[PDB]
Amino acid sequence: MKKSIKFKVKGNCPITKDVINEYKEYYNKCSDWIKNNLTSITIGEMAKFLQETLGKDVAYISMGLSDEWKDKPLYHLFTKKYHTNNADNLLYYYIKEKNLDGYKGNTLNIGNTFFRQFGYFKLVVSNYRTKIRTLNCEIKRKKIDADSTSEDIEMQTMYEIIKHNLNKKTDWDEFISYIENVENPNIDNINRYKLLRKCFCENENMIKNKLELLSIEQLKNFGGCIMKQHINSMTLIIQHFKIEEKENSLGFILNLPLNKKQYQIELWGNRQVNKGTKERDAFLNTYGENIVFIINNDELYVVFSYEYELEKEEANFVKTVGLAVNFKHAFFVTSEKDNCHLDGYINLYKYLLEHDEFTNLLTNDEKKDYEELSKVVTFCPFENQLLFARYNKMSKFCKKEQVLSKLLYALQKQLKDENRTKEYIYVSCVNKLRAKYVSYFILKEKYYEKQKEYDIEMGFVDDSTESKESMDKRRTEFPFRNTPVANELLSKLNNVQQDINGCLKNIINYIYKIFEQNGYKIVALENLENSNFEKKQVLPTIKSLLKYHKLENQNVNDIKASDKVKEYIENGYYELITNENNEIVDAKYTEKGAMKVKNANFFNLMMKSLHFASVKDEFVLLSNNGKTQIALVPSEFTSQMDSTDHCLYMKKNDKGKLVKADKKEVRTKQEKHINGLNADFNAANNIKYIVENEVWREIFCTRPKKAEYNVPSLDTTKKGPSAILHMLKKIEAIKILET
RNA sequence: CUUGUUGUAUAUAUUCUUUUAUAGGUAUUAAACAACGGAGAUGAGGUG
Ligand SMILES: [Mg+2]
Ligand SMILES: [Mg+2]
Repeated sequence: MKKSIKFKVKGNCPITKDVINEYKEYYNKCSDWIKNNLTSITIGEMAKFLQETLGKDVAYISMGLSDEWKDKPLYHLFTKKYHTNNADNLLYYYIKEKNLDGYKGNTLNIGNTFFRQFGYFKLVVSNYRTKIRTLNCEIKRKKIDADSTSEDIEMQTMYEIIKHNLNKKTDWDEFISYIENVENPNIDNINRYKLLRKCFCENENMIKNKLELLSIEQLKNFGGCIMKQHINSMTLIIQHFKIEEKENSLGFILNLPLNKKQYQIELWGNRQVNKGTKERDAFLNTYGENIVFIINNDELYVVFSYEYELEKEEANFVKTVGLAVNFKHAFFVTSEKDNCHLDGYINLYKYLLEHDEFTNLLTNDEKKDYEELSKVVTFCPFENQLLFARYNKMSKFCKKEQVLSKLLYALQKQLKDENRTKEYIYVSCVNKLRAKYVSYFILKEKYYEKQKEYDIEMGFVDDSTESKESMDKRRTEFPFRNTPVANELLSKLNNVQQDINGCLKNIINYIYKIFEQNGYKIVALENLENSNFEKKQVLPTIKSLLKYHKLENQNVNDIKASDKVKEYIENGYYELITNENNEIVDAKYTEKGAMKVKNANFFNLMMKSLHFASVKDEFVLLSNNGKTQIALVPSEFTSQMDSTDHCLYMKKNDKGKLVKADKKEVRTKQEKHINGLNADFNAANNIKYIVENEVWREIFCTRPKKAEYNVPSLDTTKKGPSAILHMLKKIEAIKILET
């Protein structure tokens, strides 16, 4: 259906930076008003004032005084239930007849409806509507006890809904069922959910009104929708503009009518819209009405929107592959075995094993691990532990990161000289991804250090001498984000992340094209989500070590907080400085501990930065035009089931219910499953079987209706975790775990 | 108009940057292969 193209202007064009600046100022004032009145103002007062001023009884004005929306907050004009155009007209005429946007014409005297009613106000309404319909609040996990106020209980009651989607009584009951039926885990967490159920269904509607009220309050604090100073775009609706191909050129001409005057904007051609292609015909035959103007690095751009027909193919089920996405060791392990059958595939773990400068520093365990990986089809030999040796000068794993990097870069030069460009781009983007992640870490932790300096220089100290009422205001009135220094770091981070995204797309394109050019009609990923990531446990901070753990006053001989804290004291993580009482009053972060926290952060930050949960979206996008199709498998039990015999190990408690075992009851310390296989090779094989096997393909893979943009050919079922457990049990996917 | 954006050089000069240092900034210098539905500048941790 819809689709965009962007063009650049060549030379003469009346859309200067001042025009976009004026449009941006109008947008920002209007959206600032809407932000400041998202909830305080009532729709009823607006409609009554329109009754006072105009007096008409049109549909939108009548809907303002209807009993459904008479006293609801203004933000309901942006929800799903409220009629769209009625809200548009009501809000528009309210702002207009009060001159709250401050409109005083424009530079080029564009039509008032095309610049104000259908322009920046249209964008403001569209953007606020988009956000409020997908409100995403964020709350912390405060410890829940019997002694707590209703709000303290409720805040965590709303928290669990946010993190796990427990809107319904069914959603809670299917959740308690799951936890109690694996390993018989800690009773304390189950007690929490039981208490919340005693407090969730008690006040369901109140909780539902909350997490909307709170979500909006978390929207008027993050700035709402105020266009960021680096963007500088401008969207307009124009009625009779035409676009024609430039004469004797691979360009286009825009015939924009402005101020009743027929202008002419010269453009450059896009290779997207190159001559003779179907995309050029579709663009020129059916291009929309909305035009966007952007200033991107001191240059102007035009965005149009045309409509096309996608011809996405359908699932074939002849040659399938599962891709496990595990960031530890290789980024992309498949279900395939590296029998040198894939065309245009370079196995980098095999390349690292032929050389001896590498396998002379590797212990007997590491040799077996690397040689097990080298037998399978892997991709992007990211080594999170080795890569951290670049940042850690005193690392035990240094001289391994130097040899690894040198050998990889030497292979890159060899690939350049032998002219294998497909693999050359892959390896160069691998090297640059590894270096750019270190750059991202450097810049993002300079961001955090600078933020801490800013907090302790603006009086945002946790030790505060001001009212908490003022602190929240200033945290919003002058946050770190708006400061000039942060925009420098955020710009550098945007450049680095742009390189990261590009190199990641090059690697993903490489994998997809290898799978497509060999004949793999389906690629089965998993419905991975930010909950499927195992984050390394960061050490307790300075604040938490003394205050929560009550270490602020106790002797070294006195260890009552926890045993794990005592283990942290055993290693040189904290430097506990004794006071005159020989009990720890001042605490430190030791350089060993400082570099431990850095290792934890270095591993954890790979989730969002390297798109842990978006390595399926790019694969789907590559299938919108390719021949390989993408199948999403439920992100559970795939990395917990024996690949040789497809069964979930389960143990019989003496109570008498066959229940699954611990996630570590099946994994040893090494990345080897109890079936004697690499964990990722196990997980990848399981993924494929849930597609290869037709019965399992119908049980968990719910086929969408037809081919659609941005949609996999096969999707996971909507059944919850406990439903998936029982259905496998109902088909005898069961193995007794002989402990 | 060999035409737009992004990715991809471990390139020459560099009394530039440790806030991109196996990389960037400024001068250049060189190349094809790709993708492109506008895009993505929102939080770093502890006992669960
Ligand atoms: Mg770049
Ligand atoms: Mg280029």
